[PDB]
Amino acid sequence: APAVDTAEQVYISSLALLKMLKHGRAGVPMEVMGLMLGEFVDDYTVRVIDVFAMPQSGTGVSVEAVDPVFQAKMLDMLKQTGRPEMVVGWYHSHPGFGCWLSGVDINTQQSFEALSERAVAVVVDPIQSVKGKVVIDAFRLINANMMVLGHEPRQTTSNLGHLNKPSIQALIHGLNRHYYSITINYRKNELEQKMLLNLHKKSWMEGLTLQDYSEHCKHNESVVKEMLELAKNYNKAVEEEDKMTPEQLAIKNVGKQDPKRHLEEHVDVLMTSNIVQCLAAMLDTVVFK
Amino acid sequence: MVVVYLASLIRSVVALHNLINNKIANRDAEKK
Amino acid sequence: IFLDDTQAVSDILEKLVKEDNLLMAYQICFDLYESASQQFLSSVIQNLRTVGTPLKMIKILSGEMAIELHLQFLIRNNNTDLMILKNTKDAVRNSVCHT
Repeated sequence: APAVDTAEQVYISSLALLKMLKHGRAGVPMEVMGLMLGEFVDDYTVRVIDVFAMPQSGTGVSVEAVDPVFQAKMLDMLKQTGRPEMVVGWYHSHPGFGCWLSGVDINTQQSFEALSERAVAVVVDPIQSVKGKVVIDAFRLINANMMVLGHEPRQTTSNLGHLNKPSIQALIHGLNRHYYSITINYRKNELEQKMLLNLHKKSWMEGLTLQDYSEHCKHNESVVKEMLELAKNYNKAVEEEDKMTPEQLAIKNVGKQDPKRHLEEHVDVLMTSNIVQCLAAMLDTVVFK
Repeated sequence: MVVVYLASLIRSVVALHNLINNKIANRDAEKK
Repeated sequence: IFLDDTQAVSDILEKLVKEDNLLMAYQICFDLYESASQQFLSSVIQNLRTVGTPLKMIKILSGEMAIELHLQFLIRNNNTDLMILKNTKDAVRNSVCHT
């Protein structure tokens, strides 16, 4: 008798995530929105193949902005391209607080829920993401009807479970009025990883590319000058280091942290550039000749 | 290297001492 | 159980039955049940009937008899409580907790 109607953990592909990060980033401080297109298969996997933004909101994520007309217009085009996909849900950005929906935004969310139950709402914070998986949650709408049914525990079931974190006021308020939180996990294929990496032609070529001989000599001499400074501290540190922990001994008989370490880093950078250039130089001269 | 060795020498005294303490405890028991 | 040759097993029981050491034949079958794969124990049953090894071996290898044997330890020294079932209705929401 009962149905499913649960929020499944959302599989976001590599291109779709980048499109959401880019949409938001240009889009903020203004609240903006756009749609998510994908295919849902099984009762566990929704894959977000692609997204595009369906005209960006003004003040609030307004109920005016949700447009069946634009949604319809875009959808028939896709059919002609020979990629017919369905709206899996929709995403929006809030810079207000991490993982929070606005008051206007919950009403807007309801239009998508009526269309498909598997409509999801993704909050993107470009302000507070410097890993870009961080401060993104998938959410689901809480109506009066949803709370009476007990749809909210029903969502945690069928996946790994996920609650938000950013800000104290936004977590209590959001949880009660605005949403229930559910999980996003990521699948990106090996081809997606290969394109992600940015193989680049000059990037590898530099490794062989020979730097000036005078420049190595000059550098060798400069590097020695840093060690000289460290060398006064280093002569004093070495006299007594007859107990345990080198760092304590070194600070105690003068020389902040490790005078040995500083000295070593200084040679390593010079040695690294000189060593590779010599390896490269001998090789190129013989090969080209 | 030299620093870890000076410490290593100090560790040696405790580590030797443990094998002898056991000896002394075994003997106090057998002698009563 | 390591060899996993059904023909080897049938031969040990046959010799112990012919000697009229039925008990001995019997022990190997209960010992075998615990460790072995079920597929492997099934093949033995077909082979034993045919040699004319007694019917007794067949029941234990089936794995129907073994459940009942466990029951006396569990049933005698059985802990139960109603209280957890009730805790989940009253305290917390039911779906995640309920399973």
